[PDB]
Amino acid sequence: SDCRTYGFNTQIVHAGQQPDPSTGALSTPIFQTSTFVFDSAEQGAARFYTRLGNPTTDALEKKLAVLERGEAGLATASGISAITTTLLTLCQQGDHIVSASAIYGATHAFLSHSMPKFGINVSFVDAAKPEEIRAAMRPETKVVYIETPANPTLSLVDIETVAGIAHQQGALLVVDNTFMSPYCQQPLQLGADIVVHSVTKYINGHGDVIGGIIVGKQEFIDQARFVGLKDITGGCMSPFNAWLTLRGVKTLGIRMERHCENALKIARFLEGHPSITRVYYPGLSSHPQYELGQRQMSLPGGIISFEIAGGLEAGRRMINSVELCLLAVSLGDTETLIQHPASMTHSPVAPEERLKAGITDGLIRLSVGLEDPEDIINDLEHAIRKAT
Amino acid sequence: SDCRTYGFNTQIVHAGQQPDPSTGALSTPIFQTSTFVFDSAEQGAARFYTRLGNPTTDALEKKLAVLERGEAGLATASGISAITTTLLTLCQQGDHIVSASAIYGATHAFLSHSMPKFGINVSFVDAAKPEEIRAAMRPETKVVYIETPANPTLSLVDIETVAGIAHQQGALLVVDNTFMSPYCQQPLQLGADIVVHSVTKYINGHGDVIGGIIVGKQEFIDQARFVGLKDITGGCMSPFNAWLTLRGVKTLGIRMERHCENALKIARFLEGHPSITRVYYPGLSSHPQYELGQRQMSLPGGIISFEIAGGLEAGRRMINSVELCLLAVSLGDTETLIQHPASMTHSPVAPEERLKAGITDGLIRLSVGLEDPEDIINDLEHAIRKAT
Amino acid sequence: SDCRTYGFNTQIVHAGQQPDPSTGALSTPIFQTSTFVFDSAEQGAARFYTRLGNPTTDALEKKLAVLERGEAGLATASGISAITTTLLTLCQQGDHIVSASAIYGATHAFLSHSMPKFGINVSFVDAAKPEEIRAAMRPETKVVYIETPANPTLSLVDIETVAGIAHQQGALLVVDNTFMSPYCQQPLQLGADIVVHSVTKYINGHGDVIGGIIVGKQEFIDQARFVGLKDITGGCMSPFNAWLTLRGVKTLGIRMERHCENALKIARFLEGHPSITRVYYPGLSSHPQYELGQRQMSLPGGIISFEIAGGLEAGRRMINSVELCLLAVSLGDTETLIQHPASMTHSPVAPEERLKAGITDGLIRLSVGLEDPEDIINDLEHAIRKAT
Amino acid sequence: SDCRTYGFNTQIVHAGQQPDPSTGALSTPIFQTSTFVFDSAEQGAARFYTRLGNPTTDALEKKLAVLERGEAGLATASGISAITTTLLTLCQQGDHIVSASAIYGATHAFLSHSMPKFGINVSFVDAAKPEEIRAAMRPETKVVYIETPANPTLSLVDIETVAGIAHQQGALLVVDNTFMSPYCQQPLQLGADIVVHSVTKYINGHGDVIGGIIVGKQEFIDQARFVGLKDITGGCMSPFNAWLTLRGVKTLGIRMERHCENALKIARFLEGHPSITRVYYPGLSSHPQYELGQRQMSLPGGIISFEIAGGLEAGRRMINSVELCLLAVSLGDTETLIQHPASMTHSPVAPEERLKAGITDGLIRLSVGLEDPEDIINDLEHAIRKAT
Ligand SMILES: [Cl-]
Ligand SMILES: [Cl-]
Ligand SMILES: [Cl-]
Ligand SMILES: [Cl-]
Ligand SMILES: [K+]
Ligand SMILES: [K+]
Ligand SMILES: [K+]
Ligand SMILES: [K+]
Ligand code: NA
Ligand code: NA
Ligand code: NA
Ligand code: NA
Ligand code: NA
Ligand code: NA
Ligand code: NA
Ligand code: NA
Ligand code: NA
Ligand code: NA
Ligand code: NA
Ligand code: NA
Ligand code: NA
Ligand code: NA
Ligand code: NA
Ligand code: NA
Ligand code: NA
Ligand code: NA
Ligand code: NA
Ligand code: NA
Repeated sequence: SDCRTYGFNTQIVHAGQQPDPSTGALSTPIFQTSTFVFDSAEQGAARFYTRLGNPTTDALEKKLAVLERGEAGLATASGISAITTTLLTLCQQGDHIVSASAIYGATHAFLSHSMPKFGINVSFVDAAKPEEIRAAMRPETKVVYIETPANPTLSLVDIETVAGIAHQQGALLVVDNTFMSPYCQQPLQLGADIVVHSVTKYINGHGDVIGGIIVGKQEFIDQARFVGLKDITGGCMSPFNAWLTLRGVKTLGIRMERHCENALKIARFLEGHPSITRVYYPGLSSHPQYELGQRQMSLPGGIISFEIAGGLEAGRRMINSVELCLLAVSLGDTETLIQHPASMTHSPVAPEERLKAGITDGLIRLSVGLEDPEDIINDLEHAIRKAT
Repeated sequence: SDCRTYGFNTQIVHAGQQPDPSTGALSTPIFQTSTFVFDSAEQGAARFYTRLGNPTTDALEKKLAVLERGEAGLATASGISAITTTLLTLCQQGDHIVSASAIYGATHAFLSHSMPKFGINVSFVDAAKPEEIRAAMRPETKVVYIETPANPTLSLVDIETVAGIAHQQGALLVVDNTFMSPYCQQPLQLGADIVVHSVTKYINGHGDVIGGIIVGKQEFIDQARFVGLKDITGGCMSPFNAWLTLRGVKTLGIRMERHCENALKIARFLEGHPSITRVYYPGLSSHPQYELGQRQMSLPGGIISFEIAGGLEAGRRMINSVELCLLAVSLGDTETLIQHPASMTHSPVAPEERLKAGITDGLIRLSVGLEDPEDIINDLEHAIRKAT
Repeated sequence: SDCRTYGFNTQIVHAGQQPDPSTGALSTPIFQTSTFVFDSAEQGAARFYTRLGNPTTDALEKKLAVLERGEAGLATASGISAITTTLLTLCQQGDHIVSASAIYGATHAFLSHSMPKFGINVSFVDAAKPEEIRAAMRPETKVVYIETPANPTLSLVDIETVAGIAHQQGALLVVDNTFMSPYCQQPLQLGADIVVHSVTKYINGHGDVIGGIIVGKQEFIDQARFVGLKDITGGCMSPFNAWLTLRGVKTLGIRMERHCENALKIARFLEGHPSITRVYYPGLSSHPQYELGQRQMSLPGGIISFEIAGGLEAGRRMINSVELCLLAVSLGDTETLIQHPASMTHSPVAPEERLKAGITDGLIRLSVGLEDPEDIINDLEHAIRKAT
Repeated sequence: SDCRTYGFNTQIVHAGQQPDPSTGALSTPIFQTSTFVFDSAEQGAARFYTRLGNPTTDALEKKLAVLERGEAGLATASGISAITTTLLTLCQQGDHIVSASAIYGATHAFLSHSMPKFGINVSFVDAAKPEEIRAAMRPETKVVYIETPANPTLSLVDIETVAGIAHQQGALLVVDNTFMSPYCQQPLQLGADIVVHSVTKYINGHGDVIGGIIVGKQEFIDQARFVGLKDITGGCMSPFNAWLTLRGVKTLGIRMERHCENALKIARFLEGHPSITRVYYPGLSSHPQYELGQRQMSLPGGIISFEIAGGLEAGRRMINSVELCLLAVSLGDTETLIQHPASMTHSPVAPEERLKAGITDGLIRLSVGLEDPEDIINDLEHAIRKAT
C-alpha cells in the first residue's frame, strides 16, 4: 500500500514511517549518529546514509512531504534556517525578491538587511493586494515570498491568485505555512512552489523543539540539501529533534481540531465583550477577508489578536492579571500563551512606528492551547475586568 | 573561585558547569525547550532566556571559551555552520578572503562557489608559505582563513606568523582547530582572532553528534549570535546535542592522550614497514614542519595518513582486508576509522586531478581510536600483508 | 492558583508543571542526573533532591495524582513494577490477596507463582461477581486486586461495590486503571485506595515508553517509595522516560476522545457485519454490564475484541490480510494494533485451556488508533472479506 | 572476527556493538520503543524483539558480559534492582543467604528487613574472615553475597577463597563489583557465579544514569530476565539509559586509569599529611590486605577514605572549606566528590552505633575524579589546613 492514498489523519500517523525492518520496532529508531560505515571500498564509492541525510530525519521529511502534497522534504535547525536555506539556494547577487511586508520579524531582518549585503534586492509590498506584488516584479525577480495568515492582525494572502501572478512573470512562490500547518492549509495545492515551516510551532506542538522544514519538488529540495545545507547555512536538524517532531506531529490533527475549536469559542467571547474594541480572527465573519479564508483554510486557526480598551497601560495590566495564560512570545504550544507586543517585544520601538506596523498600544496576541476553553475564557474575563 | 585559574583537566571537567542552584542536580539539566516564560510585562520588556540562547548550550559555549582562552563561545548545528555563520557575519559583497587551499571539502565548496555568488571574492593560497598569504592580501581583505594540521598529508600552518601578517594588513585570522581540539592547540593564544570547530570530531568524540562551535571576542560572538545565527544561517544547536557534547568533552583530555599515544605507536609501526612508501604524521621527525609542530602543538594528534605500495588497487585491497578498523569518512571517534580516498570519496575525480590535490592512488587516511594499539597494528599488518 | 480547581483538560496540560523558576523554560527540564550536590555539611544533613526522587519525575507523579484525584504519585520502570512495588510493599509472608482472575498475564504470573514463593497466598475469583470476592476474604487478606475493563472480552468490575466489600472486611482495594486512563475512569473517586497504571499504554500513548505509575494516599506512597522502590524492586523510572511521559500525557484528553470516537464507529461496523459472530465493546448496548459501564466510565474506551466466523484459521487469515492495522501485542498507541491470541500469543496453549480463559479460536483484539476511522474500517472489511 | 579474542580496550570500545546492518549507522541506534511489530501471525507465534528485551539494551548486556568474561548480561533500572532481581530470582521462603556485613546501605536494608519478611533468612558475617562465611552456612544456604572493596574503610574480600568455600557447601557466590568495574576486577574469573553492578557509578561514569547490570551464566540470566524482571521486580532499564551507558562505558579504560593514577597521588599526599590520622586506600602498602589487593585487583581504585584530626567538627569544617570537590553521596563520576558521613548521612545515627559500623567522627570519603591531581590536592590541603 501507499500512504498517499489514505485519509489525512491516517497519513499524519503513518506517512514516512514503518516498523523497523531489521527489528520490528514500531517507533522510528533514533539514529543519533554522526558516522555511517561502509562494508567495502566499493560500497563507499557507490554511496558517493550520508550525513547530509539520516534515517530518522528522512522519516520526518517524507511525512511532511506527504502532508503538504509535495515531492520531497528537508528538515532544518530552525524555521529561520528553512527560510534562509531556501532563499540563499535560489538567489545570488543581482537577483530580486518581492516579499510581503507582513512577515515574521527574523525573516524581515534577513530580507531587509542580510540579503542586500549579498547583493540580493528585496521589495516589500502589501501582499493582501496582489496588484502590488505584480507591480513590484522585475526581470530579476526570482521569488515572491508570502506568509498567511500574517501578524499582527491575522490578515490573509490569496495564495492561488498570487501563485498565478508570480508564475506568469517567471518567479517561484514560497509560502511560510507555519501559522496553519498542513492540516489547515496546503499552499502547494494552490499553486505555491515551495512551503516552509517553523516546526517549532504547531507541527511539533509541544514547545520543546526548534526546527524547520522545507517542502517542494525533488529537483529543488536536492539543491537545498546538497548546496543550501551542505555548503551555505549548515543548518541541519539533529536526529533527536527530528524524532521529537515525528512524535509531536502524530497528534497534529487532533491538536489542530482542539486549538481551533477553543479559539473560535474564545474569539466569540472576546467579540461580545464591551471592553474589547476589536477582535482579529479568521473564524469571525467580520474579518475583512473572511470568504477567502473559508476557501483557502480548512479551519480558522488557533491564534487570535484583540485590542483592549485603554491602550498601553490597559494591555500591561491585563497580561499582568492572567493566572492561567502564560506570558511568552511563542505559538502553537499545548499551553495557552499570551503577549502584549507594545510593552513586551516592541517596547523600545517608537509608538508612531509601532502603529505603522499594525501594532497598536492595546493589541494583545493569544496562542490558544488545549486547556478547557471555559478556563481560558474565565482567565481572560478576570484579567480584562481588572485591567479595564 | 574561577575555573580560569585551574589546570586544563580541571577546566575540561568543570568550566561552564556547576550544580543546578535550584535543585542541586550535578549534571547540567537538558533544557529541551523552545519557549521561555515571563513573570510580568516588565520582565518581558527587560529581557528584550531568549532562545537565541539556552542554559544547556550556554554551558557548552562557556566551557569551550575557557578551553580556547577566548572571551565567548557560540554553538551551531554543524561545523560547516560554525564556519559559514562566522564568515557570513564578517563579510558582505565586495569583501575578500584569503584562504588556505588545503581545507575541508565543504568549506572549500562554500568558499569557491557560494561566497562568489554573494559578491565575496576568495583567493586560495598555499598557507604553508606565509609569503603567499601576504601577497594575496587586498585592501578589501577582511579575513585570512586557515586549517592546521590540514588534509590530506597533515601539513601545517604557522599560526603565530600568519596572525602577524594578517593583522599588519588589517585582517582577522580565523582558524579551524577541529583536528587538534583545544587540548592540543590553542590558536587564540598564538594570535588568531576566531577559532571554529566541528565538535562532530574530537570535542564530542563519541560519533553521535553533528555540531560546531565558534570562539572569539565577546563583541564578535555577539554579532555572530544576534545577526549570523538569528538572521542569516539559523544554524542553532539543539539543547540535547549541546548536552551530549558537554558529556563527550568531559573526557577530552584523557581521550586525546590515548588517541595520540596510540597514533604515535601506529605511525612508527607504519614508518618501519617496507610495504609503506610514506607516512604523514606530525609526531615523526621526518615531517617537513616537525619543529613548527613541536612549538605549536602539545601533542601530534590522532590522525595519520600513509601511502601503500601498489597504488589504487593495493589501497582498495587493503581497506577491504581490515577486520577491526571501520570504513568511514569521519574522524575523532572512539573507534579507529579508515578510508582510501581515491577509491571511496574521490573515485569519480580524474586521477591527475586527485594528484594535484595531494591525493595519490595509494593514500590511506586513519583516524586512530581508543582500542589497544597492538590490535590496531595487528589489523593493519594483516591487511597490508594481504594487499601487497 | 491551584490546578486542582481547574477543568480536566486544563489539568492534563498544566498539573504538576510550571515554568522553571530559575530560567523561565516552559518545558519541564530533563534532569538526567544521578547525583545531587549539597552546599554544606548542614544542607546534606538537612536533606537526609535525593535520587529516590527527581524533579522531572516529580512533575509526572504530581500530575497523575491530580488526574486520579489522589494525594501522591510514584513513577516506576514498568507497569508490572508499579503493581509489584505496590503489592510487595503491602504484603509479607502469611498475608493473603483476593484477585480477579481476569487480569494481565504478567500480573497473573506474579500472583500465581511469585507471591506464593514468598509465603503470600492468593485466591483468584470472578470479580464480575462481587459475592465471590466477599466469600474469598480471610482474616489475613490485605488487598483485593482488580482490573476493569478486563481482557479478553472487556468484562467489567463494579469498583464502588467491591471497594465497599473490601473495606468492610478490612482490606485495601487496588485497581489497575491502565485500560481507561484517568480521563475515562477514576477508581479512587469510587472508593479504591490505590490505582496503578502501565503508562506504556494510553498515558504516554506514543508507543515509545515502558513505565508505570502508582497513585494513592501520601502515607502509602511514601512507603512504596522509601521501602518498595528503595529496598525491594529498585524499579525507578528514568528522568528521560518521565519527561517523555509528561510530553505524551499533554494530549491524553484529545487522544482518548479520538480513540473512543473511532472505536465506537468500528464496534458498530463490526456488530453489523454478518461474518463477525460477537463484538465485545462497552459502548455497545448488548454488553452484559452496559449500564454499569455507563455509570463508572466516562467513555467506553479504545479497545475492542471480536470473534470472526471460521475459528482459528479464519483469524489467522484475517490478521495476515490487514494492510493498515499493525500486528502487535501492545495497546494505547497512536497506531491501530491488532492481534489474534490463539495463533500469536497463546499458540502453544492447549485449545481447551484457551477456551477456559475466554480465548476462543476466532477471537481478535483491536487497539484502535488515531487514523481515519473509514480507513480502519475499510482495512478490517478487506481482511474479513478475504478471511471468510 | 570475535571481540572475545581482542584486547580489553578494544573490547571496551567494540564488544556487543557493530554498525547497523540496515543503515550503516555507527552509533548503536536508540530503540526507544515499547512496541515491536510482526509481519504475520506466524512470525508472532515464532517469536513467542520482545520487550523483555531491546536491541540497544542487548548491546550493553553483551558488552558487559564480554568485559566480565561471563556468558550473558541483564540490564536493570538501578543497581539495587540488579541485586534484588538476582536474589529474588534465586531465593524463596525457607532459603538462606550468608552476606558480608560491610555492604551498601540499600542492600543491607533489603537483606535485613525485606528478605526476612518473605521468609528468606540472612546471616551477616565479617567477609574479610572466610572462616565466618563457612561457619554461617546452612543446608538451606543458596547464596553467599559479598562486595569488594567494601565501605567505609575499603576492606577487601578474597573472592577466590570465598568462591571455593561457597561451592564446596553447595551455594552460589554473588559479587557486587561496582567499586572496581570489570576494568579493575573480574570476579567470575576468580570463581564467582554472578556479578552485579550499579552502572550508576564507574561503568556509566558520567553522573547522569541510574541503572544496574547482572552478568552470569546464560541459564541463570534467562531466569533473571523471564522470571525476575518479567514477574517480580519489573526493573527494566530504559533504552535511552542503555544507550547513555554504552556511550559512557566507551571511555571506561581511560577513565579508570586516570581515576586510579589521581587517587594514588592523592592517597600518598594524605598519608604524608600530619593532620590526617589514617588513610584507607588499597594502593598504600600499609593497607591490611595489601597483597591480596595486588593479586585480585589490577588497579587500586578511585576511592579513598581518610580520617581527619579533630573528629566530628573538624570533618564538618573540612567539607565546608573545599572549593573544587563537590559535596555529594555518589561515586564514579568525572568530578571529584567528597562526603563526611558522620555529619551528612549518618547524622541522626548514635555516635557509638556509627563507630561499630566503622564510621568514625572524622572519617571522610573521597571519590577521585578526572581533574588535575594538583588541583584536587591543593583543594584538600586548603580545606584540611583550615579545618585543623
Ligand atoms: Cl480542551
Ligand atoms: Cl588503548
Ligand atoms: Cl481520526
Ligand atoms: Cl587528570
Ligand atoms: K514568535
Ligand atoms: K570527514
Ligand atoms: K499487552
Ligand atoms: K553512594
Ligand atoms: Na527513514
Ligand atoms: Na514553541
Ligand atoms: Na537536516
Ligand atoms: Na486601546
Ligand atoms: Na474542551
Ligand atoms: Na548555563
Ligand atoms: Na564523528
Ligand atoms: Na546554537
Ligand atoms: Na602506491
Ligand atoms: Na593501550
Ligand atoms: Na518538579
Ligand atoms: Na505501547
Ligand atoms: Na521512579
Ligand atoms: Na469462530
Ligand atoms: Na476522524
Ligand atoms: Na543489539
Ligand atoms: Na553517579
Ligand atoms: Na532491562
Ligand atoms: Na578525628
Ligand atoms: Na593529570
